[PDB]
Amino acid sequence: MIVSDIEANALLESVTKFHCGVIYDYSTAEYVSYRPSDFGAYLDALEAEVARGGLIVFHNGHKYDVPALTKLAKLQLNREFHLPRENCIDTLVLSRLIHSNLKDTDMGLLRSGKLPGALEAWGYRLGEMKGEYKDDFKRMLEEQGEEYVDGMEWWNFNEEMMDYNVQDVVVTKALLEKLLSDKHYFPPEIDFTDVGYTTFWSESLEAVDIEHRAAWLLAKQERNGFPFDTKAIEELYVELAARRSELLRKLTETFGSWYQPKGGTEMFCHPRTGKPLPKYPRIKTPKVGGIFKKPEGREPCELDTREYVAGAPYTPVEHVVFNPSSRDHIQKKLQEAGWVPTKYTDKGAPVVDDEVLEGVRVDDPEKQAAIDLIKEYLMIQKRIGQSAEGDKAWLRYVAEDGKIHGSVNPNGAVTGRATHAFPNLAQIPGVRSPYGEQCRAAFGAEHHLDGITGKPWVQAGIDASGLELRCLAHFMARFDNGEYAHEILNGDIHTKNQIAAELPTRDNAKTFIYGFLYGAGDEKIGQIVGAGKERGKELKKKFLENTPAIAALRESIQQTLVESSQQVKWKRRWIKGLDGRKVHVRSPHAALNTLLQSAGALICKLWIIKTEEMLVEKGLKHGWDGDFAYMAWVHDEIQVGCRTEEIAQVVIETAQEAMRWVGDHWNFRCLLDTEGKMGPNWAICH
Amino acid sequence: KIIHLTDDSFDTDVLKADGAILVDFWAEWCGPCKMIAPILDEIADEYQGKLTVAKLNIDQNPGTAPKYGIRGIPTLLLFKNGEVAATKVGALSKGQLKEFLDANL
DNA sequence: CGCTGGCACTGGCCGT
DNA sequence: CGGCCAGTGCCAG
Ligand SMILES: Nc1ccn([C@H]2CC[C@@H](COP(=O)(O)OP(=O)(O)OP(=O)(O)O)O2)c(=O)n1
Ligand SMILES: [Mg+2]
Ligand SMILES: [Mg+2]
Ligand SMILES: [Mg+2]
Repeated sequence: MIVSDIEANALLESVTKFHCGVIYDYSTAEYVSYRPSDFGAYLDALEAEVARGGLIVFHNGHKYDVPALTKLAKLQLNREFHLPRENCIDTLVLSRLIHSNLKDTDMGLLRSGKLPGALEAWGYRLGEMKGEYKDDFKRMLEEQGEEYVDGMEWWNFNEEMMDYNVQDVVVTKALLEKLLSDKHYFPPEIDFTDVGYTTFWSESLEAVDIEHRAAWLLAKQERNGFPFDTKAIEELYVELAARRSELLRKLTETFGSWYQPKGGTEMFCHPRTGKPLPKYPRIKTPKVGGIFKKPEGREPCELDTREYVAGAPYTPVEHVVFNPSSRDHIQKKLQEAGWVPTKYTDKGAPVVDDEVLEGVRVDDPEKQAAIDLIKEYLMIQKRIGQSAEGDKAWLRYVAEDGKIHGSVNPNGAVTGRATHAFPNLAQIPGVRSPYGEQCRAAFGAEHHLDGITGKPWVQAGIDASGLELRCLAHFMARFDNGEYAHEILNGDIHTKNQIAAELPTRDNAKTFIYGFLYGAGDEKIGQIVGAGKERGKELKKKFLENTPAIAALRESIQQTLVESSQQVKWKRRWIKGLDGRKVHVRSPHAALNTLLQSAGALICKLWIIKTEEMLVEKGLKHGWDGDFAYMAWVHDEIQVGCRTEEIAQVVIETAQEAMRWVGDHWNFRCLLDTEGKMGPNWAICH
Repeated sequence: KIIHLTDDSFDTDVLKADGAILVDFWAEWCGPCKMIAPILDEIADEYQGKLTVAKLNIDQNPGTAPKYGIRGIPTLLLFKNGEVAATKVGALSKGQLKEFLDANL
């Protein structure tokens, strides 16, 4: 086993130079540094460990170091270098598994101060090394007079870069041993720093193997990116911008401008009594100024063109134009129109969401009509922000290869689900929401032309059917002997619930069923179905009666975690996952959700892994220079680009086979299924 | 004696006034504005003959102030044939206002 | 008590 | 001004 880390001249997308690397070998117990001219030797050392059936530990190597080395080896040495998946370990992947209840800075991409809770120390250090190194560099320069440019700290190799490289490895080694010391994941009887790769994976908890496989697959997905139709979105942006402008014009006609005090320093005090009046706007008594300018002995002093007069106080003000995006502005104008706010926030502000707006009623028919323009305006902004103007807008993220390479934290959610960001490809507007079709169609395999034939690719969308309800059926099978598990596969469960619950859309039945299943109150249930708390109660009891094993499952969970409870006294604060890991429970009332969401997340995770493996053993190659390419994984759905329709048909069938395999793999008590769709883009494939 | 202006009567009551017009841009929530209010009530009485005192509440009449770059209140604009002859911002005292009016009239 | 997530906007606050 | 940072809401699964 060896522990390594490299320093290169840029992020993966454009790295062209290997600066240095460090290797700590457990069999010699020594550190070895490789500088720029030692690159070939460094790669030799890594491959040697692979030939010994050994292991290579990197911190975030799955997403960076490993792919970077393959790329750099080709560019600089014109060498083929491909460390095998089974030979690599990632302490970041391990940390995220073992310390799943904690956040992390994603290697410095997120500010540490914005994250809730605590952060594991060694990982925090590793995450701050780049910024920390930049500080040293900048200081040393301004210490030498020279100026600091853009981000020159990474342009060339130097001895301070070398030292940081060494510290990263010592810290990574420490992190590794801290994680390996976790008896729950690694049996005490085995020294995992002294075993071959096969022993490492087969002797450690199943979750360790699954997490590394998921991270390796997902890093590949990021590199693939999602073919994106830049042109169509730029055109969408024009359309949205035009509509925004017109709504602004109409709204600013209806709701005119006004003045507000601003920039006042002094306190206004009663001139008579002289007592401070903190409720009055702050004022500003000038010191310079008078009617005339200083002298002129019997010859009219020149008038002071000055706008002020020392002594005479005034209230500084700013002119403000109605901003439809300001909840404050909307609040002000509507109450001024006779609106009586009913519900406020835990801070004294009147709620101004879509529910209230839809219910606001004012006498003036024009303003009454402006409320609909405001609803539209806010929605338009949501679309513009996400597609074009936001900091993480799709248009700011399109790469030169015409794809968006969204990032994925394979195990970012406490339950075992992944998180997505930069931009979040797991929150693209649904095809049935305003502008959804255009948004969704812009992401698609059709937008990628084959590198050889120039023909567009095809898309295969596969989504697990009624995932969490089947997870429920599984866990309550010990209470109802598989009754629900059997009933659930009698026609589509969500469509069936929709009808019985007499709901408008199939999607509405899903939001309802899961809201109900996971503790929504009588009122919240009502809101979801567009009714009152009375209707909420009806559905609650109506569905609980149908399957009383739900209460039984809920009770057993509680009896397993709690012994008494504000504030809670825990018997054990974690659920054992399907693959053996500890799933931290945050609250007794969300426990059932923790159990079901985790099960569904681990099933889907093993599913995408098994699907790709089955495709590979069938002869398909993963990549744009091959047969298929993962473009996105959104909880229980994968979108996959395919070179041909026939390959898409095979991916869809293979995804189903793999799902059934996962179900059998963990002796699930409910049969697991998937639904696949072939098409040119995401609007058609989901 | 004081003229209570509106956005729609501002042009003819002030800009076509043909005479000296002192306009007071104010607001009900301004401390200084409440202070000078009583001073204006008297300045109107006294200067009746060579000057007209008018007030414009910027909340009820939001369209006029912006055209004069109002940055603070109370704002006192002395108009002369549709053109600002002098401007002073602040709760001047009785005497001070008089000094201002005599110096520009 | 729906829960798990990311992220855009406004508006208060502070330092090149 | 541009980072920070609470408040608020909405997008998706
Ligand atoms: N409002 C929602 C929607 C979904 N989910 C969770 C539970 C199911 C999982 C995946 O979502 P869907 O695929 O939308 O649900 P499904 O039950 O798999 O429905 P379908 O059969 O249509 O895919 O996400 C949730 O907690 N709350
Ligand atoms: Mg590194
Ligand atoms: Mg599904
Ligand atoms: Mg889904």
